[PDB]
Amino acid sequence: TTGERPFSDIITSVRYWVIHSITIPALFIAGWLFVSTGLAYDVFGTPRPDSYYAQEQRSIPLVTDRFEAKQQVETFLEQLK
Amino acid sequence: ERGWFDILDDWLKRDRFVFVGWSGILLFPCAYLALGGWLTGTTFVTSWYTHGLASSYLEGCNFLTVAVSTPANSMGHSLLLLWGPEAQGDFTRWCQLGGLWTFIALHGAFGLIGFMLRQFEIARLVGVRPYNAIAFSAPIAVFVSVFLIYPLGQSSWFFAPSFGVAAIFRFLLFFQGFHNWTLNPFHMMGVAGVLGGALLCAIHGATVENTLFQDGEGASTFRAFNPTQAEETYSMVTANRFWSQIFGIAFSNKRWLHFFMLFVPVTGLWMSAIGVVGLALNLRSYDFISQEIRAAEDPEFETFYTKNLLLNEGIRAWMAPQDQPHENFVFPEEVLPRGNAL
Amino acid sequence: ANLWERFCNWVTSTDNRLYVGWFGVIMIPTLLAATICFVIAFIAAPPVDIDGIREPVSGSLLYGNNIITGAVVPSSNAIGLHFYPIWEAASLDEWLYNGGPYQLIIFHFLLGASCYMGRQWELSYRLGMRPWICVAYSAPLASAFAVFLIYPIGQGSFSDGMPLGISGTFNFMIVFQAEHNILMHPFHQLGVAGVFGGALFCAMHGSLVTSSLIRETTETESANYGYKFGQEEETYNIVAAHGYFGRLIFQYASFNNSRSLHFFLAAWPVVGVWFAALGISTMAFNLNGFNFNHSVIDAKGNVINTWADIINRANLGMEVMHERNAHNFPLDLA
Amino acid sequence: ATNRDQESSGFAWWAGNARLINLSGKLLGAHVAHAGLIVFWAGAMTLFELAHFIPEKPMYEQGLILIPHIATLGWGVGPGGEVVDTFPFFVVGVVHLISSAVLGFGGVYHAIRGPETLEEYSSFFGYDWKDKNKMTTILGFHLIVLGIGALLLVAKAMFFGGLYDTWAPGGGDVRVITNPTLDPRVIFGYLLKSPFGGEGWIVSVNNLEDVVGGHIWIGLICIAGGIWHILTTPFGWARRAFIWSGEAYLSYSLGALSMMGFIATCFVWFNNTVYPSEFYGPTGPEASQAQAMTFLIRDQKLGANVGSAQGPTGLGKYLMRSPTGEIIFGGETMRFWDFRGPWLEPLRGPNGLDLNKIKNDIQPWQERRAAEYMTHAPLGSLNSVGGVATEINSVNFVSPRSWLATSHFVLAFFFLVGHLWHAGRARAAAAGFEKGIDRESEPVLSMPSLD
Amino acid sequence: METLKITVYIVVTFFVLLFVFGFLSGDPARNPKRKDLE
Amino acid sequence: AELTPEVLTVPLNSEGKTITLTEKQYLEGKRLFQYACASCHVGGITKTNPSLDLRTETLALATPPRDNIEGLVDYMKNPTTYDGEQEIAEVHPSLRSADIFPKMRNLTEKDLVAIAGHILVEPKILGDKWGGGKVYY
Ligand code: CLA
Ligand code: CLA
Ligand code: CLA
Ligand code: CLA
Ligand code: CLA
Ligand code: HEC
Ligand SMILES: CC1=C(/C=C/C(C)=C/C=C/C(C)=C/C=C/C=C(C)/C=C/C=C(C)/C=C/C2=C(C)CCCC2(C)C)C(C)(C)CCC1
Ligand SMILES: CC1=C(/C=C/C(C)=C/C=C/C(C)=C/C=C/C=C(C)/C=C/C=C(C)/C=C/C2=C(C)CCCC2(C)C)C(C)(C)CCC1
Ligand SMILES: CC1=C(/C=C/C(C)=C/C=C/C(C)=C/C=C/C=C(C)/C=C/C=C(C)/C=C/C2=C(C)CCCC2(C)C)C(C)(C)CCC1
Ligand SMILES: CCCCCCCCCCCCO[C@@H]1O[C@H](CO)[C@@H](O[C@H]2O[C@H](CO)[C@@H](O)[C@H](O)[C@H]2O)[C@H](O)[C@H]1O
Ligand SMILES: CCCCCCCS[C@@H]1O[C@H](CO)[C@@H](O)[C@H](O)[C@H]1O
Ligand code: OEX
Ligand SMILES: [Ca+2]
Ligand SMILES: [Cl-]
Ligand SMILES: [Cl-]
Repeated sequence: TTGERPFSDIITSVRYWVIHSITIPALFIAGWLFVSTGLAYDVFGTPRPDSYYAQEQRSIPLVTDRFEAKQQVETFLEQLK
Repeated sequence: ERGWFDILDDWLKRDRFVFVGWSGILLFPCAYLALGGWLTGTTFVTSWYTHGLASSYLEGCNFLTVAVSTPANSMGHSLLLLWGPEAQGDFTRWCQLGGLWTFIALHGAFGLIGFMLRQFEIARLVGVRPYNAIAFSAPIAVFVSVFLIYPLGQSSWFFAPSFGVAAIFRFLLFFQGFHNWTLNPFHMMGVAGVLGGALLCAIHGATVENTLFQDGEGASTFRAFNPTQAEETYSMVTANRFWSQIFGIAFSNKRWLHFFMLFVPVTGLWMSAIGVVGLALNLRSYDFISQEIRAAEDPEFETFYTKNLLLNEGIRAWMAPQDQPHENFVFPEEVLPRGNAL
Repeated sequence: ANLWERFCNWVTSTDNRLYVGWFGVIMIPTLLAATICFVIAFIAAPPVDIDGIREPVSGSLLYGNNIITGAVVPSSNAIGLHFYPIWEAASLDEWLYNGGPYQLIIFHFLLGASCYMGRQWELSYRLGMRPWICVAYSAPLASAFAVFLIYPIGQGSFSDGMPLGISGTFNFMIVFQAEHNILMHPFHQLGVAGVFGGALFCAMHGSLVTSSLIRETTETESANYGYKFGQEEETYNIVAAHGYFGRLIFQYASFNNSRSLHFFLAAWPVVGVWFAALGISTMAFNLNGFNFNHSVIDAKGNVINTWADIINRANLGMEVMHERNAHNFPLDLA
Repeated sequence: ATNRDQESSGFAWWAGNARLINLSGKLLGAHVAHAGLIVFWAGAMTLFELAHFIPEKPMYEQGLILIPHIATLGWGVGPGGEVVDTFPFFVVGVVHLISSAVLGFGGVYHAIRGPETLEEYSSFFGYDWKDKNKMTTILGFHLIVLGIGALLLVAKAMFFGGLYDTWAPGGGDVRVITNPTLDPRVIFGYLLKSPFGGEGWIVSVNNLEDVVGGHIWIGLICIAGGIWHILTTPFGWARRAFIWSGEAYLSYSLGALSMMGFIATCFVWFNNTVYPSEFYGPTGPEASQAQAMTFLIRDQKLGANVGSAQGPTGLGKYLMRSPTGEIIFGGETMRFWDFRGPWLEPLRGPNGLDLNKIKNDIQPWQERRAAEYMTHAPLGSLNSVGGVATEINSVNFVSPRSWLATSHFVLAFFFLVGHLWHAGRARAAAAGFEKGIDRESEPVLSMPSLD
Repeated sequence: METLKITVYIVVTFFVLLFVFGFLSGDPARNPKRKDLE
Repeated sequence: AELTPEVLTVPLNSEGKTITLTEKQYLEGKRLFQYACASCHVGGITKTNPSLDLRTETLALATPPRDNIEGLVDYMKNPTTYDGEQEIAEVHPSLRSADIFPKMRNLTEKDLVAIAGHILVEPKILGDKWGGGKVYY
């Protein structure tokens, strides 16, 4: 043994569960709301189901330049009306 | 001298639940970020703008189809730093441009360095020979040759493997269609090392478990072993006779047996790495010239070699337009190679 | 001691350089027949009409093959699963054109290798060993049954059995991928875990035991001379190896019991290869890998491609090109 | 805690059911409790199938494996296999469900409440694995029970409605079997057929007269042998060839079950008589034939002479000869010419497929059947996408024949492993070295060197 | 061909009978420890 | 892109009248088409006769024209060959032959409209994918 309290000691202690019956559901709900509020879409730049194409377009908005790639994507994003 | 360096050395080598060490300063941040970036990307990040692919749980992919895909072919071999000229410090564009792929690949590379330094560092502290670190050179040679050297020989990072289950499957199939990689004798040696390694693993473990000495009374024989016991727990003499009579030859030297188990998979992975270094340059073992000369002139000559090239030609023509979108391949129906009816 | 008793004592004798035994009585003649026929056919056999469309494929060295392209070619699709011994042909020349040798080899081989497993059980009983080495060998043995017998039965023809050759093996694997999407099947995935894992644990166990060898030699001699065949004492320090590997990860991720360590080394690759053989064996009845073709759709109904759709593009190219002259109707149902 | 820990019993918890080997009262309960689970699944799965069952979809479009078994026995179905009354299905499921409560009650009683050993309680119900006489008697009782079971199928076939006959003139129907085959040349002739293509061993039985007649023989055989094994005790040649222990008898059964599982796998894959295609979907051979039939019909209506149409290889595009001359469908289905089915046989003459029947006698119900079977080929993905591996999502279909064949191949395989495991161990335990080599008595050290 | 067929038929029956009578000839007693398994 | 009322507006008959479907009808059309028709028509092709597909251009050139709701509804009652010359209810699922194609037994008039709408709307979404076969997968 290396000194730390045994894991079976901690996870059968009442205090562990007093703390973690809050903290575990709380993180879960924070993860839920990150998606449910739409925030994950905008953090990572992921398209919503109505944002992959324009209404009539069937072309992929593929990046084709290295140093204007950022403007290419912003331009593609405007073109969604 | 007990200066700050020596004090810090003491704390870094405390015998705790997770050993740290000097090597841990490199290993833990890089291994954690490589992992977290893969989890972040497969959960939240698209491949729409680089590949035309959905690739995250958020888009509706599952564990088999998510990936952190490679950057677009127009990025070349750009390091794709967050603060680089492409993303210009924009975290969202960085993700949409494939920045997570270099992030994972680069932090992964330095994490593996860290892990091998940890094997050296822990072995030096405990007093064993560093053969475990020497064996780990093979995974590093595979990683470096497939994820870094291969795409550096090609046009861009786009053709490196993507970090995902089905994405890797596509890599296998691309290597068959374009590189005829099954024909490559360096892959063949790799296959022999991996399969022979699996064989050695099963046969050694089966042999030990079935030549045990009866060192206890219970029907569960696991209990009858003590880590500090001096005697061997199974009979090498009986093991050797059985295999001599079953198979003709047998191990008799236990040190040789275990060195050979190190040797076989390690060597195979090194051999496969060399082949991939060739494929970085399209230096393939694609054809046998004598077969082609005969087949060109003699339309009755057919081998499994000519049969498989027909398959490769199908793979190339049918997957290329969607697998390489930046190329804008437009193949009309009439040019697609097809057999009768299908 | 009458003659039958003498013969039985010689067959079952633990003093023969190679153990014969009762399985050996079936094993030896069947393996010789398969080996001799294989060698001759690989060198000199004429081309074989594998797919039944009067389009013979050349497999032997004398007819234009090297070691990599050569094969014993599976028997004709016109034969299907019919039994085709030499005596059912009007001539040897007919037998060879239709791929008779393939049947003779695999049927003799599968019997021989099955008796080889029996022989592994049998000698262990004669030596007072525990009996389960043969169980480890059932995983490669089951795999051979899968590609030589089970898959033909489910597809209805030995012409879809694996060819006896190196490039022939690759043909089998590529057509399998196109018709079953084996890469997307969880039993092939467990098989990959089995053999990647088995190779990992092989190098691991080898490196750990080699790392903890007890100093018994000088720097100018091989360390292998520090172990003597039959010595009573262990040749390495398993406490040292556990103390190293336990700190590489954490203490409870390392084995201290050699017996359970070696059991794990047996079990992991054997179980994984069992699943891989069950993959081939159940795709033999067209229960194929996961199909996510066009699974992701946008708000309008546009297909959003995933990596699974790219795989499908590659599978289509294999599908449309394989056996290019053998299909007349639009669906390849077997 | 009798033999309920490792110190006392010698067995770790992960081999804990081995602690039951010599505790016949608790071993009885574990067997009865397990049978309750089998019956439980049968009744419950049947109810689930019924609840999800739409009478106007084909059974094989609905993931049914149990209702097809009930229907083959003559219940719920009329001409063509059309479902006319789902209440028999309901009854079968309910009665199995209720019975499982009786078995579970007995299993849990004998397992945790009744006497742990039956020998001190009853000399009839008690037994010694080593008692060759008692063991063949217990075996004798169960052979008589199994024989009654086989006669019940005959009773249903001959006296209680009959069986569904896919071959019945008209399109298939329930039919009373009035003259089951009794000629032992026929019944045991099936036993001696080759298992290879065109022969098919017992999988080839293609009429209910043979099926019913074979169960009459099996019924008598089992009842005869059961009386034989009650009245006798193993002969000396049998005493010397077998291990006589509980694990050994377990290992023999495991070998038997594996063999049966493989046979069952081939039965459901090839046989369309006792697994009617109306209920289970077409066999793999059947759907492939049905594709060729379909396109011969399409192109002949467009004006093609199918007898003389040379395909790209030089073989006929639609028709060709089998290796023994028979006229058969062309293309890759040449491998399937051994297929026989009620929709195809009217086109068959003495030389195989008959060009004049093909030109003049193809009825629309055959065009329908061939198109149905061609489009329900037993091909599909693990997530139940029907079709070839390259097909797109749309059709939610995997054939019952694929489900049944794959499941039972996997089970049969692992039961062969179990045979090897337990037969090897049984041998070693009888001989006294199943726990390891005796250090001071190692056999190999008393043997001369090989060289 | 007919001679070939009978020859193989005879060779195979020969070896199969050895196998069967072999394992019938007291095989459980052919072990190094307890030699009484009836 | 999304499923707008414009996408869902389709020709009701040949005289040029349109009708606008709800998203509910369209999804009902998709489900019922999977139930009764996709075993042969998955993706707009025809597995038992690949010469005839369900592309709107092909349906326009059928006799009588099938490129509208009325033509498609009529076809599911009394199907004909492409030239209109022969009635093929005996070999093609239809209400007239619901006794030999039992899956048609529980299709109502309103179901036929929804299946029709799905056939007319899908090519507007998938373009060449619809009726294109494996080349466009
Ligand atoms: C079909 C599956 C099955 C069955 C029928 C059994 C049966 C048995 N096991 Mg085994 N076992 C099994 C699977 C099974 N096991 C598995 C999967 C494992 C791995 C974990 C084991 C590991 C194991 C060990 C290590 C041991 C056993 C033992 C036993 C026996 C005594 C159990 C006992 O006394 O507990 C008492 C348990 C309780 C009092 C709790 C409740 C148990 C009841 C019976 C559950 C009933 C619930 C049910 C819904 C009630 C319906 C009633 C209703 C119909 C009226 C009993 C005959 C023991 C033995 O061999 O003794 C000699 C023993 O030591 N088992
Ligand atoms: C009728 C069949 C049968 C019977 C009565 C037995 C009986 C026995 N077996 Mg044997 N065995 C069998 C078939 C059978 N076996 C088969 C088919 C195999 C091949 C795999 C084996 C392989 C085997 C081994 C290797 C061993 C035994 C052992 C034993 C003994 C102890 C078993 C125990 O307590 O396990 C306890 C039960 C468990 C721990 C449960 C295991 C859980 C399984 C693997 C899960 C399977 C997954 C499931 C199907 C699907 C997932 C479900 C999930 C999603 C919820 C007991 C005499 C032991 C022995 O030798 O004693 C003499 C032993 O070491 N058996
Ligand atoms: C004889 C065995 C058998 C067979 C052939 C079938 C077949 C079927 N079932 Mg049924 N069923 C069974 C047993 C069986 N079932 C059991 C035991 C249960 C209780 C759980 C059920 C409860 C059930 C329900 C609730 C449903 C079905 C449904 C179905 C249909 C679709 C199946 C599917 O999509 O699976 C998906 C594929 C898998 C789940 C793959 C499982 C992989 C396993 C876990 C691997 C394990 C291998 C081995 C056992 C372990 C060995 C371990 C080793 C170490 C020894 C199909 C006809 C569906 C249907 O359509 O009904 C109308 C449905 O809804 N079944
Ligand atoms: C086949 C499995 C089986 C076997 C071998 C036994 C054997 C035994 N039981 Mg158990 N038992 C079982 C199943 C079994 N039982 C079931 C399913 C239940 C729940 C109903 C019980 C509930 C039970 C209780 C409460 C008791 C026993 C007792 C006994 C012992 C004395 C029985 C006796 O002499 O009755 C005399 C014989 C009869 C009364 C004949 C019964 C005929 C049956 C009921 C008619 C139908 C039989 C026919 C085959 C039906 C086939 C159904 C099948 C196909 C599903 C004996 C060891 C006694 C005991 O343990 O004493 C300490 C005891 O008190 N059993
Ligand atoms: C559950 C079924 C069952 C079981 C487990 C037993 C078990 C036994 N029987 Mg019994 N028997 C049974 C049913 C059963 N019997 C039935 C239904 C009958 C009436 C037909 C008999 C009539 C009977 C007689 C007359 C005798 C036995 C005897 C025995 C004992 C010797 C077994 C043996 O050595 O076989 C091994 C089998 C052989 C040696 C012959 C097979 C030859 C080789 C292996 C080729 C066959 C393999 C091949 C692949 C099979 C494919 C199919 C084939 C038809 C072509 C053993 C305890 C013997 C005994 O001791 O009685 C007291 C004995 O003399 N039984
Ligand atoms: C296989 C048994 C089929 C099923 C199920 C369905 N259809 Fe079908 N369809 C099938 C064939 C062989 C043909 C060609 C018939 C001919 O000889 O002309 C068709 C044709 C159609 C058409 C006409 C297509 C055209 O371009 O004119 C339509 C509109 C059509 N089928 C619709 C349809 C519907 C709505 C179905 C479900 C109720 C359906 N089909 C099922 C084969 C099969
Ligand atoms: C990228 C990046 C970064 C990082 C981040 C991170 C670090 C993250 C992490 C993250 C994480 C850390 C995540 C995690 C996740 C996890 C999960 C999501 C899990 C899941 C699981 C499951 C699902 C399970 C399953 C299973 C198995 C596996 C087996 C057993 C059984 C079961 C089934 C249970 C930074 C900021 C620096 C910068 C920017 C970029
Ligand atoms: C011994 C043992 C064991 C086992 C046990 C078992 C196995 C048991 C079984 C049991 C059983 C086997 C039971 C059963 C029961 C049943 C029941 C309880 C039923 C009921 C039913 C009902 C109630 C019904 C109802 C109904 C009707 C009538 C009509 C229709 C509808 C419905 C469904 C509603 C274990 C492993 C745990 C371990 C320990 C030991
Ligand atoms: C019902 C029916 C039928 C009939 C059937 C029959 C009649 C059957 C019989 C069957 C039989 C009658 C079988 C038998 C079997 C047997 C076996 C399977 C055996 C085995 C053996 C063994 C296993 C042995 C072994 C050994 C050896 C070899 C050596 C010595 C030692 C020992 C003993 C180990 C038919 C088809 C008509 C139709 C359908 C229905
Ligand atoms: C198609 C397969 C047909 C198989 C038919 C099987 C029928 C069974 C009838 C009994 C036949 C067994 O006949 C068997 O033969 C030999 C003599 O040749 C006997 O003799 C044996 O005795 C002992 C047995 O412990 C052995 O050590 C000895 O090596 C051997 O000679 C066996 O004790 C006898 O059991
Ligand atoms: C073992 C439970 C038996 C319950 C009773 C089953 C009767 S079965 C019944 O028998 C009739 C003949 O009289 C047939 O006409 C009818 O179709 C059939 O269902
Ligand atoms: O032979 Mn060899 O490969 Ca199984 O699919 Mn059909 O057949 Mn042929 O085609 Mn694809
Ligand atoms: Ca008796
Ligand atoms: Cl091919
Ligand atoms: Cl074809």
